[PDB]
Amino acid sequence: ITIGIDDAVIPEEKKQYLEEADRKLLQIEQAYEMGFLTDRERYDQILQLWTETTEKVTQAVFKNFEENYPFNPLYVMAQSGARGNPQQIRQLCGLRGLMQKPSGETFEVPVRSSFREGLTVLEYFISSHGARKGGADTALRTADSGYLTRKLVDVTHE
Amino acid sequence: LLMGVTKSALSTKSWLSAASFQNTTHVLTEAAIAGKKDELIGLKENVILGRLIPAGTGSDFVRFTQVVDQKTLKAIEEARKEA
Amino acid sequence: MEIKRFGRIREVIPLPPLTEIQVESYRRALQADVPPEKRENVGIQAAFRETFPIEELVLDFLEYRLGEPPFPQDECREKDLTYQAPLYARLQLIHKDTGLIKEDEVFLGHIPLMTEDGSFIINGADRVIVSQIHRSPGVYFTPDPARPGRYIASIIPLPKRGPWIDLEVEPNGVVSMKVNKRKFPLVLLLRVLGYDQETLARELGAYGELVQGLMDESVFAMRPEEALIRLFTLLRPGDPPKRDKAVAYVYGLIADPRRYDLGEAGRYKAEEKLGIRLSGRTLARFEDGEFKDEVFLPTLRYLFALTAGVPGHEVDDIDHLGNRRIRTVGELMTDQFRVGLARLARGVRERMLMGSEDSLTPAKLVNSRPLEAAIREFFSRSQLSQFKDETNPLSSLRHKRRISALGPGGLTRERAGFDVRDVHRTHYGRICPVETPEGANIGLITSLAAYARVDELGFIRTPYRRVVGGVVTDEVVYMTATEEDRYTIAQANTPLEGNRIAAERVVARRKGEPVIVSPEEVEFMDVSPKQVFSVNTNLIPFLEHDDANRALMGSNMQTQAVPLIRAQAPVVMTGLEERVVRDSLAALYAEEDGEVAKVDGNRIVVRYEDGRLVEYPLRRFYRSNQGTALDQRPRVVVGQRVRKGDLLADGPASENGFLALGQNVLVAIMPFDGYNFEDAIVISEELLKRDFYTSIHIERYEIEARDTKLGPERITRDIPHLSEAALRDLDEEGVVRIGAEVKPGDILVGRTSFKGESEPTPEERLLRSIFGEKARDVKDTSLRVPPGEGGIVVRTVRLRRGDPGVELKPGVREVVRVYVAQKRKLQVGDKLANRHGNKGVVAKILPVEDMPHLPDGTPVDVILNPLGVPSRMNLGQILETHLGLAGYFLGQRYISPIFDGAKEPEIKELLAQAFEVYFGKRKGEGFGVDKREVEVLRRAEKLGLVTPGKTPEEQLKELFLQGKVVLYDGRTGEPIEGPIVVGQMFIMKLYHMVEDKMHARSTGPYSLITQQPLGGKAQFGGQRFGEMEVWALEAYGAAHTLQEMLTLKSDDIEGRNAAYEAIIKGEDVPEPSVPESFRVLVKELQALALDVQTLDEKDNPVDIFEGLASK
Amino acid sequence: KEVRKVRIALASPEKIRSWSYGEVEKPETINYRTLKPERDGLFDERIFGPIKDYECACGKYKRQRFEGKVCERCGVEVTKSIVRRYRMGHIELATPAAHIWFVK
Amino acid sequence: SMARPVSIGEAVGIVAAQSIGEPGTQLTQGLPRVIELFEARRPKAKAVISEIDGVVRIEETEEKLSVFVESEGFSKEYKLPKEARLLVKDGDYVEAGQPLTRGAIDPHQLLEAKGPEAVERYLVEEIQKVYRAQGVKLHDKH
Amino acid sequence: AEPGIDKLFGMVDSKYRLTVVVAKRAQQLLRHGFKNTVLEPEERPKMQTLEGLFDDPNAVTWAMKELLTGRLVFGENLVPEDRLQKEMERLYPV
Amino acid sequence: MVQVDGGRFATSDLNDLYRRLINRNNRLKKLLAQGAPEIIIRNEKRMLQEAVDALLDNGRRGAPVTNPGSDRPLRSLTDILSGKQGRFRQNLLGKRVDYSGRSVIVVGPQLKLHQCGLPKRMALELFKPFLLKKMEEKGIAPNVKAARRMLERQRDIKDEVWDALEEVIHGKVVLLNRAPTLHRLGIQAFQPVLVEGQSIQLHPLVCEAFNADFDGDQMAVHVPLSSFAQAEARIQMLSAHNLLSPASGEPLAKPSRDIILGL
RNA sequence: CGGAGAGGUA
DNA sequence: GGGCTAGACGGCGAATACCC
DNA sequence: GGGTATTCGCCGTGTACCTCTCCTAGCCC
Ligand SMILES: [Mg+2]
Ligand SMILES: [Zn+2]
Repeated sequence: ITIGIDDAVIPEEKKQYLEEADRKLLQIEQAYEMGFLTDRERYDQILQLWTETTEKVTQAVFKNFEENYPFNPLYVMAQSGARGNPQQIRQLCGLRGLMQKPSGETFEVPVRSSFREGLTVLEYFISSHGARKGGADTALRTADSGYLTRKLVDVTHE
Repeated sequence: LLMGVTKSALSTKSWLSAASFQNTTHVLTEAAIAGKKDELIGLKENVILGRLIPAGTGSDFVRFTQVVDQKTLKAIEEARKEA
Repeated sequence: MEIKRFGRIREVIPLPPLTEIQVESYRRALQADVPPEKRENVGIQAAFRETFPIEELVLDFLEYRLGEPPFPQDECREKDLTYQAPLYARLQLIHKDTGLIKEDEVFLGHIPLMTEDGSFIINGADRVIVSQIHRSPGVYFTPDPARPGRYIASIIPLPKRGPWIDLEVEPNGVVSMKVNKRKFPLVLLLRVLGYDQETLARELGAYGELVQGLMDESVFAMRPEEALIRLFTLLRPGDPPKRDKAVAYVYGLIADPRRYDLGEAGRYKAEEKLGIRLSGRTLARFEDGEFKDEVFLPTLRYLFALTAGVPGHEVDDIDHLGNRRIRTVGELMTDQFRVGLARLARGVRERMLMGSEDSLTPAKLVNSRPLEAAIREFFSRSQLSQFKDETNPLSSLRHKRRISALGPGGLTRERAGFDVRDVHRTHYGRICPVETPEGANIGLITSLAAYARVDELGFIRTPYRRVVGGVVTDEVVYMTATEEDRYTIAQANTPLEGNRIAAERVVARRKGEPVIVSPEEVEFMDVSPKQVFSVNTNLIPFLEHDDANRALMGSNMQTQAVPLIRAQAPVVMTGLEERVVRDSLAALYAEEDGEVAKVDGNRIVVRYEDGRLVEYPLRRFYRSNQGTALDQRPRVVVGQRVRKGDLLADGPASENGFLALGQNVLVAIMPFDGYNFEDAIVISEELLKRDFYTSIHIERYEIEARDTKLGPERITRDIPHLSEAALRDLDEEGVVRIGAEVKPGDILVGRTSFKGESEPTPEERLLRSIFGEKARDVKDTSLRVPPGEGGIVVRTVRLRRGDPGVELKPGVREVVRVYVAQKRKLQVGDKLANRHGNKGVVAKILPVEDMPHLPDGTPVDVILNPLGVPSRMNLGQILETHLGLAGYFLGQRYISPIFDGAKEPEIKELLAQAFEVYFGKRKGEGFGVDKREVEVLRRAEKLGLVTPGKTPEEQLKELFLQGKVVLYDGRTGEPIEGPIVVGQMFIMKLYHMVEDKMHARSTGPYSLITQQPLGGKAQFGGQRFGEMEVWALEAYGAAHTLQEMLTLKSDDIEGRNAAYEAIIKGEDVPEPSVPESFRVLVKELQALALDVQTLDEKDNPVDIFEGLASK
Repeated sequence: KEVRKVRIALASPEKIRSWSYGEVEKPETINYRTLKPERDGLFDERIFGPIKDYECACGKYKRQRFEGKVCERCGVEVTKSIVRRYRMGHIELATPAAHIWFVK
Repeated sequence: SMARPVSIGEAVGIVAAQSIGEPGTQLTQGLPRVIELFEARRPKAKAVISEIDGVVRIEETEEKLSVFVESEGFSKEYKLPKEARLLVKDGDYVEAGQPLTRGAIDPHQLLEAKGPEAVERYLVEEIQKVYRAQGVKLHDKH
Repeated sequence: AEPGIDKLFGMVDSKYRLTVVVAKRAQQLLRHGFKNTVLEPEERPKMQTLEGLFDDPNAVTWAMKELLTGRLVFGENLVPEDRLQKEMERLYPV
Repeated sequence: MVQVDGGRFATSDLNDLYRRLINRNNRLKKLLAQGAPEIIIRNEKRMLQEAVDALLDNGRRGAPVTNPGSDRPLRSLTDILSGKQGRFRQNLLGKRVDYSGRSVIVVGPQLKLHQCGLPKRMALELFKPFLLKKMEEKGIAPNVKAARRMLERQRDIKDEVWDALEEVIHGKVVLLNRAPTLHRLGIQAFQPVLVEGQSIQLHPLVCEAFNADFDGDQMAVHVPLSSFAQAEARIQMLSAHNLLSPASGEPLAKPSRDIILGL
């Protein structure tokens, strides 16, 4: 068992899905500028389209692994339950997905690159938001969990 | 009546547990006025006093078990029959 | 070896001096060298002009100067002094009535000086002042949280320089002003400031519906004097509303330029936001006995305009980096100096009434005590003055660039929520989004960017290249965030032909929002990706393939590397290693062209072109603050010709000017018999055989001799009841000789102290009678080596009483210090890590013959677990490993900058080149493919890694181009059933070593009050059995174990004594008793007039004190 | 016996005066020079007990043969020094004062 | 821990408290919901529950909304915000303590309406829902 | 795991009763210097040191093995404590 | 009132509070002895009341009384009783213990499920009294005092004492703990095996229960003394007898990354 | 061998 | 020179605030 | 007089370990 940079296999369907998503986004923009749907509906449909593209590319990644590389190390590590979940495998092989602003709103453009292909400085700075958010979340959750545990212990100690 | 875990813990009858928990001054004043008597029922009180907690091997259900072999038991039985 | 470098982005500017943030700030603050006649109104001069002149005889200030340091730096480090300079001030006292002029230069204490690197020496220790981030003063407008359509107008002066003024539009219509938790209608103060009903009506009339809430006839009736009286009654209830008190209070609250000080940055922010011109740094002025407005009317206008929805009025984000500023060491020192000077001024005012009112000389008036007290307080006890972290030069270089949001006038750990911890959109290019402490301090502590510099006002600026038309110019502009939000900024990696943008559509930013833009709308462009990250993060190659959560740990762990005696620069560098070593000032560089005249392990003598013969002494085997050994090594030879800027001496953890914190090792990625389980690491013994990862550490012990009322303590070779073997290594003066090896228990310094008068117990009287030995009047207080330590003694420092030049603490005759060194090899328990965040402890050290080896016979050194990659998502290490394999087989090093580096096809080409060398060599010596290689090739073609039909050589090449080679098992000899990734990785040895952490205790000291065992490894204490451990033991239902943990191994005194005796006698332990802490609790409760009574089952009292407390 | 209950109740001035072995009347704590305890201070040896086991302050009785005895010279009882951890003092206020716990 | 009848004398309260508290650090509503549930705090956006049985009758003003629970002898009126989502269609019989609006139920009102057993069951289920959503297996016993 | 821990848990109604029985038997064995055992010389617990096989000094192991044999009788209120101690010290002096 | 090793005095704030109270009480007695006007006696009695309040509970009312030249409020009796640093939660529900140790952990794949690798030095320090007894039994030392004076120094240790130590720990167990202890399986009983080095060798399968990884974690060792504690540990707390989690009932000691991968 | 402040590890 | 003296956030319960 | 409604003061917010520094100031005999 080993891990090489070529063990993260990029499927061919990713390019077709991205081109389809680009033409769909162009159609959405053209339909918006004609006054058919407002800004809220445009934002919502963009998010919907990108989520559908993400799930599609995940399915494609896993079908490719299952069909052409049944013994690929990442696929084996995911299937056997030893390490990793489908989302991290997608982030390695597929596309990074959508990142959200610090206020909670989701960015309009997604991170179309993967760690296997390498990001750009802008996308990295974008994902740093969610990274710091999760870190602070854990750091502030630990103390509340401890306090709850102590309260419960002291209420049912007898 | 329904009350949260905090109030339910603070309103207990044993004043040592409530004193060690939270709001020490309030519980201590109320207990001192009421002249309360802690019966050492829970585990925290017995831990504070450094006694044997009433759980596990300290439980009153098994704490008094005796062990004796056949020979000594037979000898004691003979000694009691001749008494 | 050859150095190959990739990348196409050409940077137009080099990095600024990495430590300018401290050095330039302090140099501006002091103004030491500039002639006094031309000093600007900043820093010390500003504080002097602010405090002086004090009326009450009128004392006036003219100028100041700084003397010479009494002792050089190393001397202060030696004798625990503060490296400081004396500050003199030429003051003249003028008698207002007659005209007496008494001018003289008074000594006002000392000021600590900054070293050449940017750190201070306080009491012999190296210290660093950390810059602090906070909210910029000025005027802000925020949305009202509860009432939606309303706004809050805040006016905030400098910290501790005035109160926070709040303005709100109440629901009933009246405008309420809040100061110091006191709310009142703003109309009263508006009347006080000289405003009339007609004036407000004509000014604010554009927005009617709020003017009616502003109109109040009751206050318009009374003159500003009665309004001021009523206002003072509203602010200070209970105080007699005498007119002078009200005037003085309101003046000191608003119009006093000494008590209320809006910032220069604050005044600039106000002029920019409100679009007005401020004559001074106060809200209002006390002129002609009345008050005159400066700020309140325009900000009220702006608020009433905004609340109505006029275009052009926007709320302000309190996290926008145009609203937050940085205080450098200069500003903090100036603030503390101003506080001390104000105390000195009020003291002088006190002395101007007592004493002889005629015979007064400024030497008699001023007392230097408060200024020295304040400055020493700041430099010693302040929350920002931190112990320097100098494990390696990079560590101190990072510490000098750290930015904290805590400290005086800052957030606390409890009041820090999610908002202050987040990454705002304006940190791009100013604050590193990656590097931050992990844990509770996350997000509160950060690091400056690479190209970021701090201007005179305190805002962080970043450079951008100007883009006019479609051509990218070369002149850079340093911009702040407020100015940055007005343009469209392209990215750094856009395609370029010459100076023209070659791409039809570029990726740009507008107010932090990413967008696609046509070239003609591009106004600015980035300089380089380096400007987005800090200095630590800029050293991690292939960063574009690593998750942020792991690059964080990598950046943090690079700081904790230990300087090895055989350090090596990495095989894959980012091109920033030389600048870090040059700016850390660890190394020694040639000043000008010339020739080396003398080179020795102690000093280097250089002859320059000028003819002057310069001599640089090399700091050799010096102990850092953390215990590591810093030393310089000469890298030239006699007769060598050197130019300007060439390397002369190699600093600690550096290899020919390149930063070298670790070593390059041949690592293979595979699981190995469970020894890699969960981040563990297997290493070869070859690393220990050739002295890899060997580091030197220095421990320092200190003992004092002091005067005791029973007689003075003495240091002497004569100690009672010691065999000569224990005194073999001591000299005549009781100190160990330099070079003697010391082990746990041995004596470092012999010291005798007069025996305290005590009656010998009749048992001891019997022993003394039967043995016939007299007890000595002195007893052994010698310093001994603590358990687990030891090594070689290298230096002994001795400072007595009555010896010239040194001073000690009162009561101490002499003090002796001993330095002990030891070479720490790698062993089971030490911590290793690479730059991409992979860390782990060494779990097994195998012999050389058991390690997997390449077919040509070379064995790998380290074995990593592949199961760490997929969940951590740090693929940078795999690419670094491929490139390291290519380099190891080609014999060269590579430089791949961040986000513009070696892509995959170039690595494939390099790997093909390396495979040629690796295979054609074996082919020439008369060897084909091995049988085991053929079997592995078959098994690999069954896996789809190679193409079927090709010859074994072509399949081996196809495997090599993916970074995989065939390995053999050192134990069995058969090959691994599949190809395995192998390559060179750069691994550093961290500072947390098992030798410093292992600890055990059977019995030892106990505390006085609670009679429980002490804590910490230093005092030979025991571990803490916390509350949760008690919960666990209860859940197991183990009652006797818990009872023993609470009494026998604890503060039950007679219980534990009887337990020890019974154990050494062979019986079972006795039954415990009530702990001593419960008795302490009972007595404490009795101290509060509360009777606590223990009772039996029949409610009768039970004495737990055994009549000791019963009369 | 065996501890089975723990009762807590208010303490009358009578029980307080019964707990104490003497009144503290001088704010001094210890002689700064000799390091001996000040007379009638917060650390007095006649009130709270001896410092060294089985030894009076003036040095008249220094053995376990004398226990419970009170030295006439120094006024100290000769017992184990551990009693310095248990015995309590009392201050006699000139005017009554309200316990803050039962007020605020 | 042994898959057999529990032994007399086991400390069950501590085990229950630990089994509930240990997986807390994995809950990304979540932990605040669990906390407000264990403290029986009145929720902020609380639903409305029918105190009495009867048939539902909606009355909708263009600016106001109301629900009428109509029995044979009794009638009860509840005023609701305009945007409050409804979980009952007109002409339906609802039990006492049945939620009308979407949201969290105030435990004290449920106790006054439906009695203790309903509150205990509701609390158990609502606390279990969070650990279920977070993929944490935990017995209802604790 | 311990030898025959399953049969040990089968013998009692509560694991804590088994723990108490084992502890008390071990204390008895320690007090009476192992010469009051119920085991046979061939099944005594053995310990392998550098010299050879010897008697295991751990009393708890002896107690668990003895309980596994089945020649022990344990329960509540079998005999007053003082009478038990007197008869035990009389049969096996110290 | 402790004279620190440096010769300086460290005084509990109780001493300062008592000094202030006795000062004001003597002042009030002296004023009452002379019969001052009502205002002086009044403000003196007010100061006495405030001093008593500060002694019993400082900071409860008004500004907290502090030392001259400091802002730190003095520590009254109430502040000593309550709080996380107070007497209850610090010295009563949790204590420091003897016969304990702490070190770094390292995976050992060769150990059984009920074993743990323990360094020789930590074992020699923890089991010191039993080692002295065993050394007195055999001919290694004449008495326990000579044995202690023999063991006090490291360069005086011969090899027979290692065989004696191996004889001592035969069958005994030690408790391993890792903070934070979230559930009852954070403390587990293991049989020690004397190994070289300075790190604690741990079994792989128990890593999930402790939630411990090998990126530098540390663990604490405790030793139960008497036969009762030894039985309680060997029967109920042994790691080989706790295979199912009390929370859900599903196994905890189950295969993991490398094992599952290989299988 | 008591308390504060700072940094760090898990 | 030493000794002496002077930029959260929630809940919880009582106290008004206020309205009928 | 009563039945809410607000608000104002108090208490509370993880465990374990390691390193270092620093613990009053002024005046007069
Ligand atoms: Mg870890
Ligand atoms: Zn005497």
